[PDB]
Amino acid sequence: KILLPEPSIRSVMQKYLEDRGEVTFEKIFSQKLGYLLFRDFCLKHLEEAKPLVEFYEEIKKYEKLETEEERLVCSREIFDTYIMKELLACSHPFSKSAIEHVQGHLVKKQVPPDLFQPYIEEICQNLRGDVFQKFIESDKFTRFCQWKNVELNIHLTMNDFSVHRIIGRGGFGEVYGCRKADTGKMYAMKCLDKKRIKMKQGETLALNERIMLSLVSTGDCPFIVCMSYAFHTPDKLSFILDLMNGGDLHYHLSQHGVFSEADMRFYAAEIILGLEHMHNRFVVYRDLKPANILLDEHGHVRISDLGLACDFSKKKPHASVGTHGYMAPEVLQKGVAYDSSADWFSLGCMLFKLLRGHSPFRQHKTKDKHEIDRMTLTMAVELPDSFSPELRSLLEGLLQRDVNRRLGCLGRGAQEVKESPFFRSLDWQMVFLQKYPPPLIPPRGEVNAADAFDIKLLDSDQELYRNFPLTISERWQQEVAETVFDTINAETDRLEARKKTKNKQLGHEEDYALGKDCIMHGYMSKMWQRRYFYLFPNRLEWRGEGEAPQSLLTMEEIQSVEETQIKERKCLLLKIRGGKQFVLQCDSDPELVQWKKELRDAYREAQQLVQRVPKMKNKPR
Amino acid sequence: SIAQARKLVEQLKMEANIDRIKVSKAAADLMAYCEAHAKEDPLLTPVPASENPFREKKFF
Amino acid sequence: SELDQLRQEAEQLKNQIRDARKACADATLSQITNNIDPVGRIQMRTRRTLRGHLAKIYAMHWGTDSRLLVSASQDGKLIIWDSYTTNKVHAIPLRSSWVMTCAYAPSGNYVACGGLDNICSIYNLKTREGNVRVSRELAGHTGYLSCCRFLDDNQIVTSSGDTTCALWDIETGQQTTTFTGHTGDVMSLSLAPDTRLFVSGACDASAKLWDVREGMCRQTFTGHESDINAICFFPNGNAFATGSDDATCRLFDLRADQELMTYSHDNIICGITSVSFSKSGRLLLAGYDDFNCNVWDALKADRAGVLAGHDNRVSCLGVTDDGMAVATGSWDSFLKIWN
Ligand SMILES: O=C(NCc1ccn[nH]1)c1cc([C@@H]2CCNC[C@H]2COc2ccc3c(c2)OCO3)ccc1F
Ligand SMILES: *N[C@@H](CS)C(=O)OC
Ligand SMILES: [Mg+2]
Repeated sequence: KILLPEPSIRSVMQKYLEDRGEVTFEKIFSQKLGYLLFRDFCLKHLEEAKPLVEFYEEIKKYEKLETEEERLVCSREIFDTYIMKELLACSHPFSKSAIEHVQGHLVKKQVPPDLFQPYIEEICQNLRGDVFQKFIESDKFTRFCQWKNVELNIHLTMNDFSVHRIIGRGGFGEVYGCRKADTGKMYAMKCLDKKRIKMKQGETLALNERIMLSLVSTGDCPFIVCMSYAFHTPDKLSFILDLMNGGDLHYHLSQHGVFSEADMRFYAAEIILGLEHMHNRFVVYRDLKPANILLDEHGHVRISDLGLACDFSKKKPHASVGTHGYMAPEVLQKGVAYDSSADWFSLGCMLFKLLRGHSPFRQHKTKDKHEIDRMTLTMAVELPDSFSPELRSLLEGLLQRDVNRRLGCLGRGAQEVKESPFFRSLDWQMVFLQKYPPPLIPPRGEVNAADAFDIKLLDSDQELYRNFPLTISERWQQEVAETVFDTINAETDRLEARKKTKNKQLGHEEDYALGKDCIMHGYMSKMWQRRYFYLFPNRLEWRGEGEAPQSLLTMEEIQSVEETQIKERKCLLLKIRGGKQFVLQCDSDPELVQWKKELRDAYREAQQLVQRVPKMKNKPR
Repeated sequence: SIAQARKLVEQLKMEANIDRIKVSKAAADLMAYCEAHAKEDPLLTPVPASENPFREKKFF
Repeated sequence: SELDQLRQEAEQLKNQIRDARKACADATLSQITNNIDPVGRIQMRTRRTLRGHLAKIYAMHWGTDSRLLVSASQDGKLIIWDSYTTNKVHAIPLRSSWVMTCAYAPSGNYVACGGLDNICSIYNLKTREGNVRVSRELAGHTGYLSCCRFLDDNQIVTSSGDTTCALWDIETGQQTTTFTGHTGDVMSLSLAPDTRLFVSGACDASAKLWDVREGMCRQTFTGHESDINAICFFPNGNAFATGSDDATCRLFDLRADQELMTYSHDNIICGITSVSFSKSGRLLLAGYDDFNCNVWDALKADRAGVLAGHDNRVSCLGVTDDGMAVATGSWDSFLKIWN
């Protein structure tokens, strides 16, 4: 279970954040937990702010409204309440141009999602500044810090998860279904073996996957298996991915046999939007095949395993990489560059396999890969008569041999594929919202769903994996927001009000840092004895609970502040004048960073300052 | 700093025009002060312990 | 070259003053007092130790009741002690850590203190409300505050590392009079008994005598080889003592306008941090960076005694008005009261 720090951690985190300029409105408002505590402050504690956030929230809902009729109705409801009422109340802090943008658009019954966008900007304008500053003055920013501390001190292991039944097995590792103990959120845990990676020389595969995952796992993309965490153990690499316990299309093509035009079209759409996501972020998947598409409980699909993908914002690749039946002509040509076009030919190939049960160039079960490669290059595959003419113009468009003639290559990307006559029935909004009914819902608790067709390691090996652990901020903040956030904010609230009534009754109310020139103050421990610290321009005091500080060190007497390691943990090391040593242990990675900073800033500062004062410097003895 | 070394002179004029007295007298006046008041100086002429806050005085 | 003829009139005028004084130099105090009996063996002992401050003490000051004293420490705090019991009357945490000086008003009512904050801050110890509150802050100086002293509840003289002293009006918060003259950081000041005059020592190695009202430097005393750190009026108002890094103290007479005496010793190598006379003026107590205070026979220059108490620098000291005791204050964080 998640236990938050105490409100005293503000003093350290506020500084930590200010150093990185993350105490601005843009950086806090645009975070999930930042937004939520900010919203709360404006709704409950500042009367000027509530109608601006209320209005904000109302537009955000309007943006999600599916049908044009819903918009016309909601838009006039937003107009008459937050524009007209505010205006008649002499209480509408917004521009003319803003008013006349909406009024112009409404009177013509134009209600696009973006209608209200000038007000998003002008609401933001009136929230940043005076309102934001009071928000920083409040308990909620205190609470934001309490939260953001817990985030910057995430260290996972196996014991933070509860591992359940297997859900996949490939060449290098095997995926499991798990629960993250502190939130009770269900995930998949990929567990790649280090010993195998070294044995098959796929350090480049494992490595590339994490860089690629990180580049895709923001935004909430329904159609790719995105990552929330990555981490290490003594002999494993573990990604924490989106749970998918429904097997893969290669296994399902085995049980179900081929699909119809209608059924493949479903899988088509959901895959197309997956590709569109990665191509906006300059990633080509390459290894698109049915074995790589996965299914949830409901039968919706995601793209999986990004080893063979690579970034193309910087340098367009040229090697042939990916499975042989589904590669494009320019991918197989050596010394020839390619961009997102590799996938649209792959799509076409995979899409055929769903319909006809083989790759369109693998003619007669033939393992001869260099025959599948010469048919790809010379043959424009013949398409059966069964296939609709709407299906043909798609598969022909997608399987043009020239990049200059292929669908999705002529400049508008996925949009050229979406516009095909094959997809003319589809509303792509409803694909994205996962509203279309899936064909194959997987059988409940099925054995062998998403399987594949399949010496020691020094320090020198694990130096590859030392910049592996990651935590995606957007995702952790989401998980929290949708599970425990509310009840923990209410638990921690009751808890901090009972210690208030206690510390008032025992006398200790007045706070020692105020009205003074204290730089920073927080809990640390010294050898381990846990005390509260206060750091002034010329000294580091500290106290036990229920007294005032009766102890200190001076900034004069500190000689250097170094970072040393004690009992498998990172610590500060103050060498003191006259050879004596001071060691401090910290409750979190950000605290340790900032103490170390602020102590060094302080002692260099002081020593410099004192040197220039005859009455305070040392003299000859 | 031509304005400034002229201000130093007008100052030194003030320091020079003063009625001085012979060291012999000065010293004579100091020494005579010290003996004048030496019985009123507890660091030289101790007081009783009972009248001394820092030895034996009880009531305050 | 108007700057050459004014740089030659200076060296010439200087020699006119040297001559006027060498002509008053008919005897030496040492000669004049050669006959009077020596003071004896002064064996003062620690009668109270005062525990409280958490780091170096820089400064202290007796209240006129010869009982309460205020003390100013590196720990960012003023303590006001009742010497008679060792009780604390007030502990005053400060807005600035960098404090260097403190002062107790003759009345009893306020204390003052200052430092690298560059501001003399007046505190009220008897508010209507019954709490110790900053009643004024005196900004004006462009350098650190090194010493200050009250004339009354409405007036205070300060000295700063900006090379200047200044008489303030605590109500208006402005400098009534500014005392420019020193060519280097002013470390200490002392008021004459009648408070119409005061003297200042500075890191230019000179002390200066000022007029409170007319606001100019009347007389200037040289001879020290090195920074003058403290300075102290002799009780009749006619002479003052000094204390320097050069390992000496000196006695200067006002009317004879020159150095009467030098207190020193070849064993003594550390510098002086503070000076103070006993009640009659016969004893001259001096505080040193060798962790001792030395008692000097002011008349005869003999070293009459040593107070050897602290384990770091004696930084400050002072004798009580009624003459009954002397206090020392060190970098070891302790004050001690002796007689
Ligand atoms: O070795 C595997 N992939 C190759 C590789 C090397 C380095 N990065 N990627 C591998 C492959 C699979 C299967 C092999 C069959 N195709 C699907 C694939 C992925 O399986 C899953 C199964 C469930 C999942 C999931 C992926 O992500 C969320 O939930 C399972 C475990 C594996 F370790
Ligand atoms: N001790 C009392 C008078 S008996 C007092 O007022 O303080 C010296
Ligand atoms: Mg190529």
